[PDB]
Amino acid sequence: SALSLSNVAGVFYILVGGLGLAMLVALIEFCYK
Amino acid sequence: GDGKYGARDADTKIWNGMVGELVYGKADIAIAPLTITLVREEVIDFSKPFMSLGISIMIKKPQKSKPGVFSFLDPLAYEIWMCIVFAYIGVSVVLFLVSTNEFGIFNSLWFSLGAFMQPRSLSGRIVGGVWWFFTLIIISSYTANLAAFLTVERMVSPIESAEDLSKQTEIAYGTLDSGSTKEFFRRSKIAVFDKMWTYMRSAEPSVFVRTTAEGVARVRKSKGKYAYLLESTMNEYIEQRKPCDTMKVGGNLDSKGYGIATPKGSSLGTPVNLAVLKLSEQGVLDKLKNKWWYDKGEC
Amino acid sequence: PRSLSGRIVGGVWWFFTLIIISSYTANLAAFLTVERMVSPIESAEDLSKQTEIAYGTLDSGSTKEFFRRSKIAVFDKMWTYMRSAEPSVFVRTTAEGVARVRKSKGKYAYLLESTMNEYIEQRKPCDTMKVGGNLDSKGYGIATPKGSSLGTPVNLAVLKLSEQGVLDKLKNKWWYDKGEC
Amino acid sequence: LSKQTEIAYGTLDSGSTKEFFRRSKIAVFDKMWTYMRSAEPSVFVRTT
Ligand SMILES: N[C@@H](Cn1cc([N+](=O)[O-])c(=O)[nH]c1=O)C(=O)O
Ligand SMILES: N[C@@H](Cn1cc([N+](=O)[O-])c(=O)[nH]c1=O)C(=O)O
Ligand SMILES: N[C@@H](Cn1cc([N+](=O)[O-])c(=O)[nH]c1=O)C(=O)O
Repeated sequence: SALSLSNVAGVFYILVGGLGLAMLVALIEFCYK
Repeated sequence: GDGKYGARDADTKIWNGMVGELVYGKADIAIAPLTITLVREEVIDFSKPFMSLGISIMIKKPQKSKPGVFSFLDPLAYEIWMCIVFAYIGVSVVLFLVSTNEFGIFNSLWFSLGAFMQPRSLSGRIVGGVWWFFTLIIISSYTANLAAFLTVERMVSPIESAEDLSKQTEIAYGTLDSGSTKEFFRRSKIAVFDKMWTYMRSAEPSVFVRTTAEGVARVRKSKGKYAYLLESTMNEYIEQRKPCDTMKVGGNLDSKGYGIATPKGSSLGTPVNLAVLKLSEQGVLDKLKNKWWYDKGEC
Repeated sequence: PRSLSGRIVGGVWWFFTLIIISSYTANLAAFLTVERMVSPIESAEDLSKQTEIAYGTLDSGSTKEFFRRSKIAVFDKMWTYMRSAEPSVFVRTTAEGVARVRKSKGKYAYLLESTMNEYIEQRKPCDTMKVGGNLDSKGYGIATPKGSSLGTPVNLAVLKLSEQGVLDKLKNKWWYDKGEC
Repeated sequence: LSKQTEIAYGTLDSGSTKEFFRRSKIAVFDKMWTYMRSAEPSVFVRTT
């Protein structure tokens, strides 16, 4: 038995997906204010 | 004389060993680890056994516990430890762009303390919810991975039986090239024990050794890929010799016995038998074994 | 606040303790999963050094005579205890000793020959077990009158039977093949 | 089935299946015959 980066991979994309969605709501707060 | 126990030649009909020295009048009474067998009773008288024993299995030095340190970097791989500190500094570099030079040094020391996991800006909020979920799957996958490595460690059952050696080939196994032990596997009709013989007959490299010492060393130098089959008495005795790297595994295969042998119709016969029985009920026989095997044992 | 002094103590101590509880969690899941039992008494030594768990033999026959004429230090220490045991630790029948062990909830051990001991371990409800190495080294035999002509052949028979290994199978048949466990 | 006994097992009370285990010389099967013989209650059935 040996663990893989496989399952771990698809959670690095939701992170940088949540990071890329964060820099999308960050740039709209300095527009409104 | 010839340094042998005793067995009959198949050709010359000539008894050698101590059994020889007893039937050809060269000696009066033998006291040695002689196995009471069938064909021996037909030429020499035996007493009751002074030591019960059996054919058993010997294993090589197992490594002592444990490395320890390199069983932490193993579950969570070396290439995944890296990535979780690459996005860690990739979250604290995305959170740093949501917040003049030293004002970015106290904010890179304020986002690197929030990245070290433990208002309603929907920006970095979907960072703190998806990084927390990111480090939730990770801790759940580290916890599960470790529970399968301690489970696999308690499952690796040591070579328990002679059924186990027969169920594989990765571990070579043989016996003494002569003597009773090899004669058991040869003559035997039993299902398992025969399957072992058919293996040892056609063995490359040869699994048979010349001496008791040659087999002990072969076990002791084959990194746990050779098992020597011998009588229990010698097996549990090598378990006490330095460097204490041989272990007696599983119950014996049969049930032999060592007895004092006198020639057919010896006047010394009957009293000796009473002596062995007297010595057995007193405990001198149990005490003497614990003396030579364990009381002088280096383990 | 964001004191990069004590704040990196937080993240590092928090990670240290995350590992520790993870390593207690997964190891606790190791003893509950595979789950191997371990028995208290490992030898007659572990019966002589305590008296909370009572122990006796049969009231007549071989075993009782053994502890009696024993000159061995530990067994004599067991015998001297069993002589003046209050209440009595001796039993009249084999069925008594076994059921006494069973109905003592783990507070009475029974000393008997190795054969029947591993026999009862195979009988329902299987609440008995054989632990520790045997005390001595006996053996059953076939007895014939002094000077019997049956003598020498019957002896040759047993030997032949043992090397042909019918004895091994015969034991395994009546002990383990029909064993209820 | 030969390794345990908590789950009973038998065959037809007469026929080839009954005879097979009866005459079998193979290790596993013979042990299964020794069980089905002295079984209690009887493991054999009169019909399928
Ligand atoms: N003593 C035995 C002979 N014998 C002894 C040993 N040994 O000393 O343990 C052995 O490994 N193999 C063997 O055939 C006999 O009397 O047959
Ligand atoms: N076999 C013994 C008799 N014998 C047998 C058992 N037993 O059945 O295991 C026992 O517990 N105690 C005892 O004295 C003898 O004949 O001396
Ligand atoms: N085919 C067998 C008869 N036969 C048939 C069945 N069956 O119906 O599958 C069976 O269970 N046992 C049996 O002996 C024969 O011809 O001897």
